Amino acid sequence: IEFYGPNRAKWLGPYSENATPAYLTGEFPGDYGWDTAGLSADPETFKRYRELELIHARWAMLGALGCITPELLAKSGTQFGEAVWFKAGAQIFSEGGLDYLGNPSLVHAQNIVATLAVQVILMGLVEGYRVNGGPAGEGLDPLYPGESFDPLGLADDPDTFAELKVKEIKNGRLAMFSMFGFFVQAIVTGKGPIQNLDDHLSNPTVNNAFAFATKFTPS
Amino acid sequence: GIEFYGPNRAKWLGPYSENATPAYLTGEFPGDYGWDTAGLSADPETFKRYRELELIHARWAMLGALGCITPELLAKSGTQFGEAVWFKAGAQIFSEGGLDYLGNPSLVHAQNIVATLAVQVILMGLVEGYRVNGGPAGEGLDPLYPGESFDPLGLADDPDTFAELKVKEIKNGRLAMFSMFGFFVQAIVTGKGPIQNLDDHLSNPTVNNAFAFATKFTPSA
Amino acid sequence: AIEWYGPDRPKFLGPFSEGDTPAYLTGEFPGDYGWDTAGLSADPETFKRYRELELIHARWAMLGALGCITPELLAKNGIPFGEAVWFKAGAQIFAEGGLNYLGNENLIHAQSIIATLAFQVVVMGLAEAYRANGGPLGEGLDPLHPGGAFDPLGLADDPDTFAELKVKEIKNGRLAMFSMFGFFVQAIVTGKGPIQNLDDHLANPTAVNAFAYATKFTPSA
Ligand code: CHL
Ligand code: CHL
Ligand code: CHL
Ligand code: CHL
Ligand code: CLA
Ligand code: CLA
Ligand SMILES: CC1=C[C@H](O)CC(C)(C)[C@H]1/C=C/C(C)=C/C=C/C(C)=C/C=C/C=C(C)/C=C/C=C(C)/C=C/C1=C(C)C[C@H](O)CC1(C)C
Ligand SMILES: CC1=C[C@H](O)CC(C)(C)[C@H]1/C=C/C(C)=C/C=C/C(C)=C/C=C/C=C(C)/C=C/C=C(C)/C=C/C1=C(C)C[C@H](O)CC1(C)C
Ligand SMILES: CC1=C[C@H](O)CC(C)(C)[C@H]1/C=C/C(C)=C/C=C/C(C)=C/C=C/C=C(C)/C=C/C=C(C)/C=C/C1=C(C)C[C@H](O)CC1(C)C
Ligand SMILES: CC1=C[C@H](O)CC(C)(C)[C@H]1/C=C/C(C)=C/C=C/C(C)=C/C=C/C=C(C)/C=C/C=C(C)/C=C/C1=C(C)C[C@H](O)CC1(C)C
Repeated sequence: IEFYGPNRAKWLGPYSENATPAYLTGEFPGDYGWDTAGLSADPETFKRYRELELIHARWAMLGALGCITPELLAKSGTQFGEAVWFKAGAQIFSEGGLDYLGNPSLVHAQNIVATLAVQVILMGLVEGYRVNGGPAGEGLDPLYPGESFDPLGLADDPDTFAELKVKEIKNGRLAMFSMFGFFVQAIVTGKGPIQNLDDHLSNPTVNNAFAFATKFTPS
Repeated sequence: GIEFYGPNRAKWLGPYSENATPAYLTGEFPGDYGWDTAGLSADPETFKRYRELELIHARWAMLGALGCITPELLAKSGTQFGEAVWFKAGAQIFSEGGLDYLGNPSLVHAQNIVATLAVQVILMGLVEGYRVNGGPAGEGLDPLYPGESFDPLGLADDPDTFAELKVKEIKNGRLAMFSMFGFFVQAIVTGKGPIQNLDDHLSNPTVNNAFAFATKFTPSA
Repeated sequence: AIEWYGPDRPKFLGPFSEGDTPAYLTGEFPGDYGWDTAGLSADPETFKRYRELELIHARWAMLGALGCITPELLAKNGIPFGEAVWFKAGAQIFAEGGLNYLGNENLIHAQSIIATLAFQVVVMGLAEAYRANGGPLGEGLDPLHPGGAFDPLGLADDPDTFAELKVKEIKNGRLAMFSMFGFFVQAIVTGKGPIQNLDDHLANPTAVNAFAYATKFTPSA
């Protein structure tokens, strides 16, 4: 299998050759020939949508691992203020600060305002460096800089770098799908990801999604 | 000083923006800070339609922000309205005694919302079909800045400052669009007026900020 | 006025539509009224995918606008089957005896949503992927109007009335999408069925309209 060129991994299986647009030749990672809605025909808009997709994928990978990690560590012995991800933000206003791993001498943050301000300053600097350029690299690729990210030297050998690119964007698309799934499983249940996983693996017949199929009914 | 046209101008990321601006945003249009990071307006006709959408959104949001601030300021100054808060000012047509304009019963005294909406549909369809095509207030004109019936004070003359006034219009319009989005979301999550939220944030800014309402729309219930 | 093509055609603003209708909307497609005020379809590839998406939305909306009215239309005659509204029709799967088609117990009467869901996933993925690519009835043809076994009654010939029925299909489909969005929001705001809303409007139009439910989503907080 080759993930580039004319014959590649395609989203409708072995019969999708009518569904391929002309502009999706496959010179970029993760090209499956899926623009049947046709929003990415302009090549500059194709560039912008590709960098949008890759940074959404990377942030959703970080967000998926952050959705699953403290909830899994809640049953491994350590206990936090709140373990689910949709209440993991509200532990500021609880009395006794935001302990990081539950230990009161780790972070112990009571102020969300200065936390958001420090985050806004540092994140504005990081994203301005990411789009324009800065001290950890001035002019490079907009999506794959090198020489300070991947310092371990695994970005060389451009065929396995291409395989690493398509693997990165596929793991990221899976994590984006699962982040959307986390959002809707938050809104229709109110219980967390691995809490709903235990709810499914306890008895999967009734405790599938259709247990909450009548929640948002109108009156 | 700082300019807003040309190859170098005021940009969206500020000093860290010389690599950030796209190629198609060369800066001949008012409000070109180079923020098209999603590439929505790469085609120039899409860019033209989006400029028209942005400017008409800008003018309507300026009118809307002034109309959301005005009866609340007049109520906190002197005037007993029917309901001066803007997201409950619609139902004054159902106040069983009329919609008094400045709170006085000698004013417009509206009681039928269907006739009010219907004459609004008639007048708004007429005026917007005039805006896109032409009519009694100018036939062949610029679809965004007509002039000579919408400049009776002659401020579009000396066009080097008419470009500055175009940038001032789009900047107060984008600030009013941002403020109307803030009005909408503040109405949703606080339930009080923007001036009531301003008085709340001026009283105790440490807990009358947004983070006190962060647990309101919780996913548990 | 007897044409739906060419440079002169029926348009979405009527006589107010000369300053509209840009250069890439030429009237060459069924249903061209010059409505591209947002400018979303400048690229003809983007325009082609938007036309395909609009017409399959039109077909599914004409299916939906009739499939939502017929349960209440047979509840008009008095055939009782669990529930007649469409937005609370799925929960009849989870009834004491399951969802019945026409209420008579020797009919479909299925109980498990997951098994018929899996069957729907497999046959609809196969059918829609045959729609996009091609299968046992025509491999490479129009992605819009295949014909062949899709026209067993011979209405695809004589291409002028084929184009006329194309305009008829997209017009009834746009009316159906408008109706289905209206169905969605009449379900959201009112919480009753659309035919029940029609009975309530015909019983009392002046006080029971949408403006009666205008104060429902007011954020109290
Ligand atoms: C040959 C069979 C085959 C078919 C039919 C598909 C088709 C699909 N692939 Mg796939 N693939 C197939 C084989 C293969 N794929 C792939 C690789 C990929 C990738 C990388 C991706 C896909 C994706 C997709 C999906 C895109 C369509 C969509 O967005 O859903 C639209 C249709 C629906 C959503 C209908 C489903 C709804 C349900 C039936 C009804 C339920 C309604 C609810 C009640 C909700 C209603 C809400 C109410 C309250 C208003 C779809 C499931 C994409 C994806 O995962 O997108 C999600 C994607 O990223 N495929 C490979 C490897 C080369 C294949 C090999 O054979
Ligand atoms: C030098 C630093 C500098 C930086 C980093 C920026 C960057 C920015 N400028 Mg900018 N500017 C800068 C200097 C200058 N600007 C301008 C002129 C302008 C203008 C006219 C505009 C901007 C705008 C913007 C924004 C565009 C990106 C965006 O929309 O944010 C997106 C990212 C965020 C919003 C992240 C922040 C959110 C927060 C960290 C997360 C909080 C989460 C909440 C709890 C919510 C989560 C709960 C959920 C469930 C609801 C961004 C904040 C635009 C703007 O205001 O858009 C809003 C705009 O119109 N700038 C000038 C004058 C020449 C500058 C001079 O130096
Ligand atoms: C198009 C702009 C427009 C906006 C933003 C509003 C705003 C509102 N009106 Mg209002 N109206 C508008 C047009 C008109 N109204 C009325 C007459 C009434 C009456 C009689 C009533 C209202 C009420 C309301 C409120 C609904 C309560 C609610 O759900 O709050 C939650 C939602 C928000 C706070 C924000 C909603 C904005 C939205 C989510 C985003 C903006 C999208 C645009 C509205 C869509 C664009 C419209 C297009 C078609 C032009 C809401 C704040 C009710 C009210 O205030 O009573 C308590 C009410 O009884 N309106 C007429 C006829 C004269 C209008 C014609 O132009
Ligand atoms: C795709 C079209 C489709 C639509 C519009 C719906 C709609 C609905 N189903 Mg549903 N279904 C649909 C397909 C299917 N359903 C089911 C099986 C069930 C069951 C078992 C149940 C439902 C129920 C419901 C209702 C949830 C009540 C509610 O939350 O009101 C709020 C929502 C509205 C008022 C409609 C608002 C419209 C929406 C926001 C915009 C529409 C765009 C969608 C987001 C896109 C559709 C999804 C795509 C990806 C396929 C809701 C109206 C439940 C019910 O009726 O009891 C209350 C229920 O128990 N459905 C199957 C399996 C056979 C489907 C496959 O085709
Ligand atoms: C999602 C469905 C959908 C889609 C993809 C399209 C797509 C298209 N239409 Mg169609 N149309 C639709 C629904 C749709 N329309 C409906 C419901 C109506 C009746 C009101 C019409 C009436 C109509 C006319 C009269 C004409 C078109 C034309 C066009 C083309 C250019 C306009 C454009 O860029 O639209 C792009 C549209 C979208 C990308 C869809 C975005 C959907 C957003 C979310 C809607 C948001 C608005 C609001 C929130 C909901 C409705 C509010 C209120 C009206 C109730 C394009 C192929 C023109 C053309 O060239 O003819 C072929 C033309 O002359 N359409
Ligand atoms: C095919 C179009 C269509 C039709 C026939 C209906 C019919 C109906 N709707 Mg629905 N509706 C529609 C589209 C439609 N709607 C759409 C697109 C929306 C989203 C904006 C809504 C949102 C909506 C709500 C939220 C409610 C209704 C309600 C109603 C009922 C009373 C009428 C009313 O309050 O007006 C409401 C009409 C609108 C909000 C817009 C419809 C625009 C139509 C097409 C124009 C009608 C012209 C009219 C006769 C005269 C207008 C003034 C004139 C001088 C130009 C009635 C059964 C109410 C109900 O259930 O009453 C019991 C109710 O609560 N509708
Ligand atoms: C492809 C295509 C094609 C055709 O043509 C058309 C269409 C269809 C349009 C397209 C599609 C698209 C799509 C699907 C999209 C989607 C997206 C997403 C989902 C995203 C997410 C995304 C997501 C994301 C980012 C996420 C993120 C996350 C994060 C940061 C984190 C978070 C968190 C955490 C954990 C921690 C704590 O506790 C809390 C919080 C804070 C919460
Ligand atoms: C640039 C860019 C770039 C990249 O590429 C992409 C992206 C990101 C997408 C983009 C962005 C965008 C944005 C930002 C948007 C936003 C907007 C808005 C906010 C608007 C508003 C807008 C808004 C508006 C108009 C508003 C208006 C308003 C009004 C009239 C109001 C009225 C009123 C009043 C007076 C009061 C009373 O009692 C009632 C009412 C009735 C309520
Ligand atoms: C043209 C233009 C132009 C400018 O420039 C721009 C703009 C403005 C953007 C544009 C516009 C657009 C629009 C209007 C859109 C809309 C759309 C829609 C509404 C769709 C729907 C669409 C819709 C649809 C498909 C629907 C479908 C439906 C269905 C299937 C249903 C089903 C059902 C039934 C039977 C019954 C049962 O019991 C349940 C259920 C399941 C519920
Ligand atoms: C394909 C083919 C081919 C071959 O060749 C032949 C054949 C076979 C013949 C063909 C077939 C065809 C078909 C199937 C058709 C169908 C159609 C439809 C269903 C439509 C609907 C359609 C439908 C529609 C429009 C609808 C509409 C509606 C409207 C306006 C209104 C509504 C409403 C509303 C809103 C609300 C209230 O409360 C109620 C009402 C009043 C009710």
